[PDB]
Parts: sequence; structure tokens; C-alpha cells
Amino acid sequence: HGPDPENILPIKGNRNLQFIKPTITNENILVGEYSYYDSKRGESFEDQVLYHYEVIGDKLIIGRFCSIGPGTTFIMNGANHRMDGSTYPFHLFRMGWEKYMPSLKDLPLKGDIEIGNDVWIGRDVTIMPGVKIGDGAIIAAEAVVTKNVAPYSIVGGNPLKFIRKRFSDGVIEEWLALQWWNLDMKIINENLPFIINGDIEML
Amino acid sequence: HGPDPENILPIKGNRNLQFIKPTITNENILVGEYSYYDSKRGESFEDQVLYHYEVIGDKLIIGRFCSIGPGTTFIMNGANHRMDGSTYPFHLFRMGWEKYMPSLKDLPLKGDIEIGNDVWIGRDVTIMPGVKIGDGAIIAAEAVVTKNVAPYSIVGGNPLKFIRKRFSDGVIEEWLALQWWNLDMKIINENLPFIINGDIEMLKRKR
Amino acid sequence: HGPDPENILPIKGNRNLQFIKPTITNENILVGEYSYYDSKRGESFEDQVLYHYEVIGDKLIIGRFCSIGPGTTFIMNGANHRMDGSTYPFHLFRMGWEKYMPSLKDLPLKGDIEIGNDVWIGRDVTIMPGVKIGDGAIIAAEAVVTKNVAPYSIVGGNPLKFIRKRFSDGVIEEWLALQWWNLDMKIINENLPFIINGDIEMLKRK
Ligand SMILES: C=CC[C@@H]1/C=C/C(=O)NC/C=C/C(C)=C/[C@@H](O)C[C@@H](F)Cc2nc(co2)C(=O)N2CCC[C@@H]2C(=O)O[C@@H]1C(C)C
Ligand SMILES: C=CC[C@@H]1/C=C/C(=O)NC/C=C/C(C)=C/[C@@H](O)C[C@@H](F)Cc2nc(co2)C(=O)N2CCC[C@@H]2C(=O)O[C@@H]1C(C)C
Ligand SMILES: C=CC[C@@H]1/C=C/C(=O)NC/C=C/C(C)=C/[C@@H](O)C[C@@H](F)Cc2nc(co2)C(=O)N2CCC[C@@H]2C(=O)O[C@@H]1C(C)C
Ligand SMILES: [Cl-]
Ligand SMILES: [Cl-]
Ligand SMILES: [Cl-]
Ligand SMILES: [Cl-]
Ligand SMILES: [Mg+2]
Repeated sequence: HGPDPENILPIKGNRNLQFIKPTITNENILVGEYSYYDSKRGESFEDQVLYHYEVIGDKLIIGRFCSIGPGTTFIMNGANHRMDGSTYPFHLFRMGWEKYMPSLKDLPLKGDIEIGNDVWIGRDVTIMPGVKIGDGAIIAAEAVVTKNVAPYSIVGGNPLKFIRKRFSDGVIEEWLALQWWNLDMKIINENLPFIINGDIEML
Repeated sequence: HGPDPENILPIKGNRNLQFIKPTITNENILVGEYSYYDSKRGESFEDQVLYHYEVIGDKLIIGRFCSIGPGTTFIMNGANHRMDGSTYPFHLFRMGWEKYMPSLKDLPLKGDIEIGNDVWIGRDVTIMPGVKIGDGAIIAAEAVVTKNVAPYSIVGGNPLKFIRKRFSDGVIEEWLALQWWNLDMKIINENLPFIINGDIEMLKRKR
Repeated sequence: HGPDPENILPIKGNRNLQFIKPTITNENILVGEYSYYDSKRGESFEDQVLYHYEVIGDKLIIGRFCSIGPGTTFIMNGANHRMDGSTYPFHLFRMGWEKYMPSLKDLPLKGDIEIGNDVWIGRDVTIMPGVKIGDGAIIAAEAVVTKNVAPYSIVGGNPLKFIRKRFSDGVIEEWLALQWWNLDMKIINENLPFIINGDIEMLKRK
């Protein structure tokens, strides 16, 4: 009962909104069930993952029941130039320069992009490398995620600046202990009214 | 005398700059005459009004003699998820979930977008829901209008941050008292030199 | 030895990255050699220079060995309305309104855009009119360059906000004194290892 997490186009007539997990073809992208991307021009979610080279080996991770707004892009670590001296990538143009190859140790690598569950990412959000976003958080439109985002907090702007927390410090502990996105689907369905309207305490 | 406010493409040869009023087909959009949109790629002004659902009933109201720059978008209220608990729009995917439908009282609805007259909205500006922007203001390119914008003030950034007021308080009080955009068109042409070169005192003398 | 600065597509198979200098067909668009533009869908670098009217005469000047990222745009001075009174460009619509034409002394003109050498401009950067950006600087992706950028400083945001200086003051003084981008090309290849890894003690020595 509920849509098929493995069905790419779960909304009839709607060719723009896609469940991400079934469309992932490149490795190192790990997107949980039911998370979706609402595309501007109907293009694939993978087209929004930028500068993702297999040699650098970083991953992009997203949990379940995330909504990702149209135009959101993910700047993977391969985008960063070397910074010890000249940023110019001489080795790319070869003809004698190909022998000046940086290695992983020579680059400002920053780790994985880790986004939790039930995250609402707005429209045209740009996500910088190595960033961690917590569960239940809300990124505003046009945001540029430049620091980590705490669970169940609202953020937005460029550079990212904190706005507020969604619930009292105690109530957030409740959602994080609940972890409904992991509960058995037969159980999630029995409780969706409360997951949706926020009355968590009824469980 | 002057161009036709009702002519979609008022510049010869130009196919991107459009007078908005005559193009409006969909409801809950009220743009005043002579306001125009400079398109990036020929896209219509309405193409730039996003998440506008007739079921939510919010409106986009723009005044007269406004210049809305290429790529500007208007995030209407339908864009906001419910925020009591999970922000995930379960009901959209149906298959039993379609009964978990929110009501208007359940959503974070913030009211209309109200834009004044003689407003210069820059290129690639995102306007958030429920925002008011006063007469004669100037929105910098690439801005994200997140709070109200006072009349005859320059603003820009993401989030929106205040830069400066265009004229002194006493001078802004006069332009708003004047309201040159509402005068009969026979009178706007008679004073167009002074409307253009900022001479509120000369207009005062002729009023 | 090294690629041809005059070859439009210097990377085999790649059809998006282009050396800018050989792809300029208009005057007052001075980009130094080896500077390149990595395009989103194959658009040219000039396509990204907006509101550039020859009647206004401002120029866009970019140095050498610069990396201008996909989607960057350069707002030239023609973009600014007149701000004495109504910002509405009546004259454009003609039919009696063309007689109300502004002059150059009537517009908020701010001068050329001057970008230095070895500058890393990130992806989707907007550059406002009249701005200067110093040598070796790094502009973060999605930035809106609204004020000048000092040499060898990292900046980003909207509006632009200062992050940090790449090296100590004494070290930046040296790179600017050095000016490795202006040296003869026979010498740049001889020191490329140290230009790349910033062995300034070795560079001064040589
Ligand atoms: C272990 C370190 C990987 C190492 C290169 C590192 C390096 O120089 N990284 C700095 C990044 C520079 C960027 C993103 C520059 C943009 O301004 C233009 C490019 F986007 C154009 C373009 N990139 C590619 C092809 O075309 C391209 O293939 N790459 C870009 C970085 C990763 C990859 C590459 O050359 O990896 C090498 C592999 C093969 C040993
Ligand atoms: C009285 C409240 C109206 C109520 C539901 C409102 C509601 O759930 N609003 C939250 C907004 C969610 C958004 C913007 C989610 C994006 O991540 C993806 C969507 F954009 C994709 C998409 N939207 C639609 C079709 O496809 C779509 O039809 N709608 C989106 C909001 C309005 C409308 C809708 O479901 O209205 C209902 C009517 C019909 C009973
Ligand atoms: C010595 C001063 C030059 C003078 C007028 C300058 C002037 O009024 N500048 C203010 C800028 C207004 C802008 C950028 C308005 C946007 O909202 C829509 C336009 F982009 C649409 C559009 N522009 C054009 C054609 O279509 C267009 O031809 N121009 C725009 C500014 C330069 C140029 C122009 O009118 O130059 C005149 C010459 C020819 C006598
Ligand atoms: Cl790329
Ligand atoms: Cl993009
Ligand atoms: Cl939409
Ligand atoms: Cl233009
Ligand atoms: Mg900011």
C-alpha cells in the first residue's frame, strides 16, 4: 500500500517528478527509497551531480522520503582546483603539461555529501562538497549549502546562514528516536496521519 | 502619444521584451500597464510564475511602469510543504496515500505578492511568497527577495539585505504623495522630462 | 612545448572547454592567452557578456591562465537604468518617447571590469559592472562579485563577502613581485613544477 519506490515516474501524467533510486546508474550515488527529484526540464537526477569522477571516489548519499527541488545541483569534490600554488590545471591540455599530475594528497578533498532522511531541499539549491545535512531539515530556495545543516533546522542563503529550528529541542529528540523512515512500511502506513500532522506523541 | 500599453512586443525587431498585461491569460495575476518583461530566451512572463495553483488562490500583483529583468521568477505559495511534521507530500503519489490531504489551514500560507509601481527588478531575481515591494524600489540582480522592500529603497542579496534609500525621507514622501504613475496619460507626457530627471520640485510647481 | 594558446578547443574530444582569446570577434573584449571557459551546453564565452553595448564603451579585461567556470556572466554597464527619477526606459518604446534619451553623464556608469591573472572564477558566478579582481584570487561558486577582490584572496556569496587570504601577506607580496604569468614561455615551462606546488623559496632561488 503506497507507491512503488522502484517506479521512476510514480505520478501519472507527470513526466518531471522522478523517484531517484531506480534511475541511479553511476555508482557512488546512494539515494534511499521514496526520495524524488522534481526536474525543471524533465532531465535525470544524475545530470545534477556535477564534477563526479570515479578516480576521486567521493560519494553522494541521500536518505528516504527526501524532496529535491528543481534545478538543485551537487558540486562533488572533483570541482576543486589544486591550491598549493597556481589553481590553473595545466595537465589537462597535455602537449608536455600532462606530466604535472596532482594526486589525491595534493587536492583539497572534503569527503562525501551526506543528506539524511525526510529532508526538504528547495529549488535551485546548490550543495557544496563534503557537506552533511541532517534529518528533517529544510533548505530554502536559491540556497548554497556551504556548512553542515543540523537535523530539523531551517536554513537558506549564500553563504548558508542559519534561520531557526523546526521544533523545540526536546521534540527533535523525539523524531530522532522515532526514525519513522526506517520503521517497517506496514508500520509507517499505520502511522502516516501522525507522521504527517506532527502529533508524534500518539505512538 | 507613447506606445500602446496593450501591444505585446512594443519594440520593433525585439522579440524578447514584452508588455506583460496583454499577455496575461491565466487568472490571479494583475500586472499594471506599461510594465514589461525582458525575456532571456523568449519565455513568457507567466512561465516565470511558479507553483501558482488556482486551488490556493493567492495572486501576483504588479503595478505600472515596472521593469522585470530576464530570468526573474515568482515563487507563489503552492511551493511550501506542510511543516507540522514530515514535509513529504505523501498524498501526491496516491495508491492509498491520497487521503492524507492537507487543508489550507494546515499549510504555511503567507498571502499575495504585491509589487508597486516604477519598480526596477533586476536580472535573475527570485521573489519569495507573500512579499510586498514598495513603489520606486530597486532590486539588485541575483537577489532573493525574502522580506518586504520599502518604497524607493535599493536592496539585494540572498537573503535580502538593505543597501540604501534612493532619496531623503522628505523626498520619498513627495514621490508617493505625487503618484505620477496614476495621473492621466495626457499629464504623464507633459511632465515626462521631470519624471525622468528626478525633479519632484518641478512637478510640485506644475501640480 | 605546451598547448597552442590560439586553439579554440585545446582538449581532445572535449567540446565545452574553450580558450577564450581565439573565440573573440569584437573589440573592447581583452582576454589574455591560455585563459579558458568551461561551458555548460557549448555556448561561447561572448554569449556570457551581457548588456555590452559598443555605444557605452566599457571593456571586459581578463588576464592570463584564468579558469572561468560554467555559467559565469559579466553584467556590463549598459544594464543600469538611469536613477535620477523614474528608472523606466521610456525612450526604448519610441512613438514620441524616443526624444527622452539619456546621455552618458546621466547614467550610473562604473568603468571597466578588470580581472587579473591566474584567477579561479567558480561556477555560476555573476560579475557586476566596474569591478576589479586581483591576481590569483579565487571566487567561490554561485558568488555575486559586487566589490573589488584583492589579489590572492578567497571570496564568495551574495553580496560578495571576504573569506580569507590564500597565503600570508609576505608571500602574496612575492607572487605579485614575481609575476610568473608574464615571464617568457620558455621560462614558465622550466618552473612549472614550482608554479604548481608554490615552492616560492625555489622560484626566488631560480
Ligand atoms: C587524483 C586527481 C585527479 C586528476 C586531476 C586533478 C586535478 O587537476 N583536479 C583539479 C580540477 C580541475 C577542474 C575541475 C577544472 C575545470 O576548470 C575544468 C575541467 F572540468 C575540464 C575537465 N576536467 C576533466 C576533463 O575536462 C577531468 O577529466 N577531470 C577534472 C578533475 C578530475 C579529472 C582529471 O583530470 O583527473 C585526474 C586523473 C585523470 C589522474
Ligand atoms: C489545500 C491544499 C491543496 C492540496 C495540497 C497541497 C500540498 O500538499 N501542498 C504542499 C506542496 C508540495 C510541493 C510543492 C511539492 C513538490 O516537491 C513537488 C510538487 F510540486 C509536484 C506536484 N504538485 C502537484 C502536482 O505535482 C500539485 O497538484 N500541487 C502541489 C501543491 C498544490 C497542488 C496540490 O496537491 O493541491 C492539493 C489539492 C489539489 C487538493
Ligand atoms: C548614452 C546612453 C545610451 C542610450 C540609452 C541608455 C539607457 O537608456 N540605458 C538604461 C538601460 C536600460 C535597460 C538595460 C533596460 C532593460 O530593462 C531592457 C533593455 F535591455 C532592452 C533593450 N535595450 C536596448 C534594446 O532593447 C538598447 O539598445 N540599449 C539598452 C541600453 C543601451 C542601449 C540604448 O538604448 O542605448 C542608447 C543609445 C543607442 C542612444
Ligand atoms: Cl563540468
Ligand atoms: Cl546549473
Ligand atoms: Cl512550477
Ligand atoms: Cl542583454
Ligand atoms: Mg548572503
